[PDB]
Amino acid sequence: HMEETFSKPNLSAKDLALLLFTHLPGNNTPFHILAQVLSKIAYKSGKSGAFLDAFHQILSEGENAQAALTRLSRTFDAFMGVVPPVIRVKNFQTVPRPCQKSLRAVPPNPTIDKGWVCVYSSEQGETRALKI
Amino acid sequence: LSAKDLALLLFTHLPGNNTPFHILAQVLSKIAYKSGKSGAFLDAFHQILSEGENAQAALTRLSRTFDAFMGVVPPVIRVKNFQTVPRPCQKSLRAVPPNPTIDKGWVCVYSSEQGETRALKI
Amino acid sequence: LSAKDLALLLFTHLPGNNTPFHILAQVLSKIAYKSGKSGAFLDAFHQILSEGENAQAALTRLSRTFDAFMGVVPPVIRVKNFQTVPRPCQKSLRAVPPNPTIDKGWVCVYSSEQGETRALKI
Amino acid sequence: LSAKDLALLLFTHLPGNNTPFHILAQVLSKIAYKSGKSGAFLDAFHQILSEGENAQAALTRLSRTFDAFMGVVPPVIRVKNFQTVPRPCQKSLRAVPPNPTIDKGWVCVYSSEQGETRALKI
RNA sequence: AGACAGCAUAUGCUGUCU
RNA sequence: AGACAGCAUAUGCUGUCU
Ligand SMILES: [Cl-]
Ligand SMILES: [Cl-]
Ligand SMILES: [Cl-]
Ligand SMILES: [Cl-]
Ligand SMILES: [Mg+2]
Ligand SMILES: [Mg+2]
Ligand SMILES: [Mg+2]
Ligand SMILES: [Mg+2]
Ligand SMILES: [Mg+2]
Ligand SMILES: [Mg+2]
Ligand SMILES: [Mg+2]
Ligand SMILES: [Mg+2]
Ligand SMILES: [Mg+2]
Ligand SMILES: [Mg+2]
Ligand SMILES: [Mg+2]
Repeated sequence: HMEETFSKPNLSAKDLALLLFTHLPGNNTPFHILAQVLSKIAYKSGKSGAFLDAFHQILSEGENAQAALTRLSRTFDAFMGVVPPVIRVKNFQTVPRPCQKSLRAVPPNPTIDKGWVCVYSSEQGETRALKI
Repeated sequence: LSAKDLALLLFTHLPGNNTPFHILAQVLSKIAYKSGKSGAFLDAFHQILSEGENAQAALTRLSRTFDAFMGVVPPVIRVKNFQTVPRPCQKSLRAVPPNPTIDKGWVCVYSSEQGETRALKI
Repeated sequence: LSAKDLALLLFTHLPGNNTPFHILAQVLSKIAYKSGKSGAFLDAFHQILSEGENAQAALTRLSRTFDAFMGVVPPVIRVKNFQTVPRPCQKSLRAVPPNPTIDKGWVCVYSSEQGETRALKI
Repeated sequence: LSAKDLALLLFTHLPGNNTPFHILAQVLSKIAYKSGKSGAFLDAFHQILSEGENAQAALTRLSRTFDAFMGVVPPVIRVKNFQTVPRPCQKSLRAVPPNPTIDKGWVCVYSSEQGETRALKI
């Protein structure tokens, strides 16, 4: 039982994002998208455990999960310089409703560490970036 | 004045029923009573109403500035499951963070019969 | 590119509608275009975005550093009364100082039917 | 110009309401008035604005440099308690230092009904 | 839906201290 | 550069009333 008590495996990107979702208010907000985006980059970087630990450390300072994710996007080394992923959509009406008003023209050189979550591209080759 | 008598006075100033603010008023009233600052708490609450702000603003202000409350951890409240949490409180439940305090808006920690927990956040 | 088309492009980078930054975009687009410096203004804007600053920061920076704006008096715009100013701008209205300029964050001077003036500040 | 009218004039240049700068504007207007220097005070304020400085910077500068304010003790303002202090000033209350003076950025000393003091600092 | 209220985040501008 | 503060905008969450 002691092995079972103390064993803490690294989480998959999907399990990581699900844990984050439990601390966030609402559903399909820009923070939910960021949680999925960051979880994927953290995982592929081999930093799933470090990222989750850093997330909890910020929370333990009294900050909520929204403040934690934006701080991590700013400071966590696996995110520095990283470009937001491009996501194909039929059109921009397809972007989750609570995200739509956070859409902006793509700047020339968008990065996660400046608050750019993802870039949506439509079937017409148009693009918008999701900004927190 | 008792913890329960205090809480009902506050209820007369709050819109609706069993909202997060109702729970907060109950949680604060108990802590205030136990610290012996039950009188001082109510006066502070009235003082703020006089200044033109409402009850919600009074409770959040007091929860952040009232001596008795600063640093205090939200209490654990047993429920059968999270759908027996009062309905106007259910969409304000989150995972419990490591160090919740009432002065940041954490009202209480609900624990289920499975030993799972959620925190009520204003 | 016309002043009008310049402002429409800048609007694609801006959050909200009719904010003080929308007004500033329109005011700077007109001044830039009249200076014959429309191409240079748009290039300097993009160059700033490309350094990682957002569009709001780029417009205030251009207002402070783009030669064609230094010491320029904000344009006077006639309005029925200050309730007619766009809602998101009304809280940013101040008494007109002596010697307002664009480079110090003064966007425009609203002039009411009754002859009073307020200046919009970013 | 009376202390009240002077403060009213200054208020038209300030953002928000009941900020520490509104309290300073009232404090300085009274001191200038009492010393027969309201005219010179208003002129010095306008002069600084006409250099492109904003109203907040003008008031902090005048508090430091205008002769009528040098070494003046901030006025003591009696209040029920510190919840009575305007909300935008509350986070700017500090312990009263040794020898508070207007020219070192201390605006006023609030004295609670229970004999405690805190000073408002810009 | 809207109005109001409370909470949070991001950005800009300003001021003070180190 | 950081800490803190003030003001504004934008967005999101929750509650009530209609
Ligand atoms: Cl219980
Ligand atoms: Cl005063
Ligand atoms: Cl007199
Ligand atoms: Cl007197
Ligand atoms: Mg299609
Ligand atoms: Mg009620
Ligand atoms: Mg919008
Ligand atoms: Mg008006
Ligand atoms: Mg004002
Ligand atoms: Mg929260
Ligand atoms: Mg500074
Ligand atoms: Mg210093
Ligand atoms: Mg020093
Ligand atoms: Mg809402
Ligand atoms: Mg709601």
